[PDB]
Amino acid sequence: PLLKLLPLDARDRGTQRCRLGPAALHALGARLGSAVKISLPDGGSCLCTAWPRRDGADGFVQLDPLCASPGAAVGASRSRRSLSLNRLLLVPCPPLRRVAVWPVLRENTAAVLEAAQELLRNRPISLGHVVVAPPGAPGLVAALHIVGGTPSPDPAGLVTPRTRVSLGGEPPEVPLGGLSEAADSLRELLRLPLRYPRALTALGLAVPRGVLLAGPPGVGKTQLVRAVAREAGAELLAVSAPALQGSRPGETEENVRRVFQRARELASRGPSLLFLDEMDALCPQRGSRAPESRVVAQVLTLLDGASGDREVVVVGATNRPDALDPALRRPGRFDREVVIGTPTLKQRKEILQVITSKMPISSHVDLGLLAEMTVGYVGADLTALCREAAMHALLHSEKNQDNPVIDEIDFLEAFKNIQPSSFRSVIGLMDIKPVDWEEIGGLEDVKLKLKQSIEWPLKFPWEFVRMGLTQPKGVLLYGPPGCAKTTLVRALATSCHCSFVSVSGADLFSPFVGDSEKVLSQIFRQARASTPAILFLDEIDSILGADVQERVLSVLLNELDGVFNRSVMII
Amino acid sequence: LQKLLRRVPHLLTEAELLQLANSAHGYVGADLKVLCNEAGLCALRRILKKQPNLPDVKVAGLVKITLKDFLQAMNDIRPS
Amino acid sequence: LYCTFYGRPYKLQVLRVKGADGMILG
Amino acid sequence: PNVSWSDIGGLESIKLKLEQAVEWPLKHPESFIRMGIQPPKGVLLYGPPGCSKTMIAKALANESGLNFLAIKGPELMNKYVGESERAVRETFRKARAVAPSIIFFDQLDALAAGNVADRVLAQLLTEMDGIEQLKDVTILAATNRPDRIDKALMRPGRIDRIIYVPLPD
Amino acid sequence: GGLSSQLKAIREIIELPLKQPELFKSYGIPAPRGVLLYGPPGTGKTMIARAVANEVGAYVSVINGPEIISKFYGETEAKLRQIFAEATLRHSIIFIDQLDALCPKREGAQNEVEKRVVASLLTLMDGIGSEVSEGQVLVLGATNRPHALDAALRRPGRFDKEIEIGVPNAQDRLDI
Ligand SMILES: Nc1ncnc2c1ncn2[C@@H]1O[C@H](COP(=O)(O)OP(=O)(O)OP(=O)(O)O)[C@@H](O)[C@H]1O
Ligand SMILES: Nc1ncnc2c1ncn2[C@@H]1O[C@H](COP(=O)(O)OP(=O)(O)OP(=O)(O)O)[C@@H](O)[C@H]1O
Ligand SMILES: Nc1ncnc2c1ncn2[C@@H]1O[C@H](COP(=O)(O)OP(=O)(O)OP(=O)(O)O)[C@@H](O)[C@H]1O
Repeated sequence: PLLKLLPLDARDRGTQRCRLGPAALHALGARLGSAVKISLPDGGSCLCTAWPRRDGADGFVQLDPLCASPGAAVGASRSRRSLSLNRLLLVPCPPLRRVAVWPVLRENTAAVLEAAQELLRNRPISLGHVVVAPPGAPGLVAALHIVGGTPSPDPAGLVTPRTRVSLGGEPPEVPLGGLSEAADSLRELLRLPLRYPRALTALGLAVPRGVLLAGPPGVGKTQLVRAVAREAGAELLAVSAPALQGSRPGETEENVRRVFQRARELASRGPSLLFLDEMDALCPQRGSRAPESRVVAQVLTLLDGASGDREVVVVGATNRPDALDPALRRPGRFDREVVIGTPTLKQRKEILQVITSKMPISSHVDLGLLAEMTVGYVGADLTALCREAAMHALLHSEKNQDNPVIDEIDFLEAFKNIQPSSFRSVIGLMDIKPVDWEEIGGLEDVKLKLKQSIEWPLKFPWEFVRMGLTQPKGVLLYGPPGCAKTTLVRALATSCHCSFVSVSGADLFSPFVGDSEKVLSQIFRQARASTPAILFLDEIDSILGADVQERVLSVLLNELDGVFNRSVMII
Repeated sequence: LQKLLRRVPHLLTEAELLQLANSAHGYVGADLKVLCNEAGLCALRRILKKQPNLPDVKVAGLVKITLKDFLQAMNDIRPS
Repeated sequence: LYCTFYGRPYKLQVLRVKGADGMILG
Repeated sequence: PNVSWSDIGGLESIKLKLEQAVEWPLKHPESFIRMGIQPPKGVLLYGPPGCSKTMIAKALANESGLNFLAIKGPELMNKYVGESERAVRETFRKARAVAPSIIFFDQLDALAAGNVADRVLAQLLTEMDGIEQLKDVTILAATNRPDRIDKALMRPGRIDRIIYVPLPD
Repeated sequence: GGLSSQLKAIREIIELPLKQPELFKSYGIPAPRGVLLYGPPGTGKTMIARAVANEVGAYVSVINGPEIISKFYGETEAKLRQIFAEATLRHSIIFIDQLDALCPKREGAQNEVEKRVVASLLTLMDGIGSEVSEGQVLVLGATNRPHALDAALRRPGRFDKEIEIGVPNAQDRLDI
């Protein structure tokens, strides 16, 4: 005989009551309140008490799962499954003398023990079962796991007001490559404020607590912090807030201090991280609203406050790194920066090999040609290129549907109608192509003078200073157009094996560059960050404006002066 | 360093603080403090590699302050 | 059906009831 | 468009010179690596004035399957402040969208009012550099005077080959 | 008249789902949601929306553009939502026409019905993915100038497929 399943009423919610008809109670031979074990259709089982329906009609079953197998709360009845009667059993309940529970508490020992006695008072329970607290219950225990008992609750049993309750305990995604170089630069900072049970209170200070991530829009900045997240616990209150303000002056400064209040509340025995995103915050035509960045300043001040109290790490991600507040950048709230650049030719192949691994693409597909043809893209557009080449190989297809053959015909078809991302052709580009010294014909004496003033002072620094020779603090090369000045600088960077920050004048003509005093300060800071380095300013007459003229000269003249191997050469 | 801090135990605390003063020839005040940052939290490191895992309230009770962190802190901190 | 929403009387006419066993009316 | 080579006169030497840049990098790229040479990309035509140069560009697009998109010369400098820059980039997106296409740009000497000529030279240079690697899109330009052509547009990845179109013999 | 390549793509895109979502998860991709149609004004985008709803057969929910502009306060967040899953019910194709009304991108002006209706669509379309019960929601956006649709409305999961309906040629005007 088959019985239907119906959703429970508002009076059976959290009462552990099973509503049966009279013929099923005659067939089971049960009294009122006797224990019925229900073997569920989608695995697992539950334990309930038998109570009759008011209507007297037979053919229907309702059930409320409170004592359940873990992950077996499948008693929702949208599809209206039917249960057979062979799945309900009448189970004898001896009384118990000792239980063993493991509690799951909400976000001392005596209050937890008192809340366990109060939940489990006069109930039938079995072994390996979760007892779930009803909604609106007083106290702090959210769940209990049943571990053991001395009259052995394997065919279950009844807790009594005079039983004993004891506490034991035994509870038995895209990897994204290409950011490997910067993923561990993050850990050499943030691992030391994750192994802190007030040990750095005892011996030390506090490495910074205020990091900043920058990069082009599409290199996967938000997914990197979720990867460093899971990597070391943490609940990442990822407060984005692109428009959290309003018409009132600073009405969300009360709101962000409650955001910052639960940074402390969720700081006991566990890591936490405040993840401010899109600190972009557009540029209003008129003066930005006071509350907009004042609270920032509050966030600033608040942040600088986090130093006199319990110290919570803040990782911020912005898109365009310049035109921030200059009172951030000073030692404190925000002084350690990790820069994620546009991808090179090398790991763009390993960007592609991560995405190619999940899809069934056949072995007759190039990678180096797919890396080389895709110059100008970011990591978001390479996923959509591999999304679109899956679609035109499902779009057009055959009738067999057993061999997923994706070939080079529809990768080149999907290359055609995907537009490339902007905000790449700017700032400064390292890595270009290797040029040897033998490609430049003639000019033997100019090669000797360039070697004696920039490569010998950056490669052999002890023998330069012991012989008593000065380092020239910035050279200038001038001549007619067409006599290999840019080739001689690029041959010098290959033999030096150093970083190469190059700014040209044709980079500066783009309208996406914001006013270029702070692009010129961004170039000097990325240089002093990367160590032994060559800063190349090609076409300085276009940079200096052959007003904004006098302001540019000034940011340049002040940086040219204020500056075991160091120093930045300016060519 | 007499008024170094007078706290933060072990340290050197011998008569061979004269040679680091001789050594002393760069800048002060705000660089030397961060020498305490480059000797306080930089004296661990080597403790956490010789043992795999421990509660860090016992690592702070067994902290050792060495001579060898001072020479590398000269290379990391350049006063003026 | 009759309900008084803050003094205003409402007249409701029931056209169709669909219940928990899936059987609808006319 | 419908102009054949026989309507102009069958200019056989200018037929082979234009086919060496728009069809020979695709069909026979082995002969370029056999001789040790980079493949040319952009082609400038110079000569005496008239409508002779715009009919050769229409006749080249007729014999191969090739689509034609035309940008004028001194029209675009005289126009307004803003989205003539957007009209340049919407021409370049429509060339890559459909199929191997020829972008015809008109008189080049008029570009070479300090801020007027330079925001359009910036948008032209940052998008012609996007089709340096793509072999199916070719830029084709016609000018009257080879003297007042800017040397920024004469680098060996952007415009290489110079062909003289004479008065007929 | 004309558009024989581009309407055949719309029908093949609007038929594989609702019928066969097993083929999409056979290879490597989720079943997509956002079909964005655009063109110059006067081309046939609103007629090709009404053409799809006359053939395939579902509940079709049409939300207009210039009549959810003004209101009095934030009544969009009750109206949109109800509109969505309500259709969710008929397991359904959701039409949004004149997308540059509901959402601009005009930062200078900071309007009250502008800056958080963008959070009313990105956080609704990221939750309309019905993977608890494996439902199918298709959003067809039609706009006259998708030049000013935020940069955040082109991300995957959201509006992804963009089909261009351009000005007709001489062979197309013959068939018109
Ligand atoms: N190694 C990778 N590098 C870059 N992008 C990747 C990589 N692997 C996957 N992606 C793609 O990037 C997406 C992540 O986008 P994400 O939201 O993190 O961008 P974002 O850079 O934070 O954006 P925004 O600048 O708007 O804040 C993934 O869903 C995937 O499509
Ligand atoms: N001596 C030389 N040997 C070989 N190639 C040379 C020589 N001089 C110039 N070239 C070639 O000239 C071309 C242009 O050189 P490059 O752009 O480096 O310098 P430039 O014209 O002086 O630069 P700019 O105009 O920006 O000042 C390159 O293709 C280079 O190979
Ligand atoms: N391809 C076509 N064949 C026949 N009639 C057409 C065609 N395209 C448009 N029409 C005519 O245009 C009418 C609908 O206008 P249409 O769909 O072009 O709107 P629209 O002006 O493009 O809209 P929007 O203002 O949203 O940009 C049809 O009723 C019909 O009269």
